[PDB]
Amino acid sequence: MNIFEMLRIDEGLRLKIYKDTEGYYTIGIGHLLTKSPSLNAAKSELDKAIGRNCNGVITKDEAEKLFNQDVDAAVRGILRNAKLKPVYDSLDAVRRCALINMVFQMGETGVAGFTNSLRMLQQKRWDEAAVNLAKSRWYNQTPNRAKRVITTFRTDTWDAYKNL
Repeated sequence: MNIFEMLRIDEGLRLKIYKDTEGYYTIGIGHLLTKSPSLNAAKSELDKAIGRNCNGVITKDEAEKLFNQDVDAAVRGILRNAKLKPVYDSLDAVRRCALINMVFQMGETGVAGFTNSLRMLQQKRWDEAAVNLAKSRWYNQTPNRAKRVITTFRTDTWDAYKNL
């Protein structure tokens, strides 16, 4: 399994504008369009993003294009972030995927706020970090996904996605 397969299990694929678990306007593979309540503002962002008049609908192709860009941006942002970089560098491949997954869902900023857990991942205290990560809004709001990610950090294997 790789980062793209992992995220695609967690995010799913929708070719029509839809609402986040959060109520936000999204499309494709977890590509957030706007936090604004107007379907019109979301439509506008979409067309801006794709470079065409979409009318709220995209092709598989366009979805995957946005996905490649979003993954690329997540990694780069990790790399540019003074708090994320050292953690990422300290981790092995599988675990790096788990961090990337968090960044994709919650943004650089969001994850950089998990100070204590980051410290614990850096120290390679897997069990301790899994307990701390669970004490969050994140886990309470999207428990099945948080659990898969947390398992990955804990175990260093892809078994949580084995099932899925």
